[PDB]
Amino acid sequence: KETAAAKFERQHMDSSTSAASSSNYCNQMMKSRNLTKDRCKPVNTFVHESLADVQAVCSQKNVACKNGQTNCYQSYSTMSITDCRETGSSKYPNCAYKTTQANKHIIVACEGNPYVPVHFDASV
Repeated sequence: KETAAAKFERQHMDSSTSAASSSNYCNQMMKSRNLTKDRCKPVNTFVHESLADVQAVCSQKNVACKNGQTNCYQSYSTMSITDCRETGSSKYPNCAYKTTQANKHIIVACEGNPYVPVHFDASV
């Protein structure tokens, strides 16, 4: 089955765009990345940086995840990200999202060897 590292990349990386180009970014991305397949994943962040820059956060500022785990890390730098949140009218299978662009630090949980992001915790 899909590794947690692969799933991170599928759910959160978007190195192909510098930012969200239209209000439909999230509708399109949530669907194309298979996040609406079974249910409407309620919230999702996409990171518009290279994979290596994102994987490098696993060696930046250690910080405790929302859930208390100590394998979280805050990027030293701000990063371009897109926040996706379901709209009030979102209804499976017709999942719909509000697209919000921003530049903020990211916090991810890392695991393995190589030690890579495996969960997106927050943007700050």
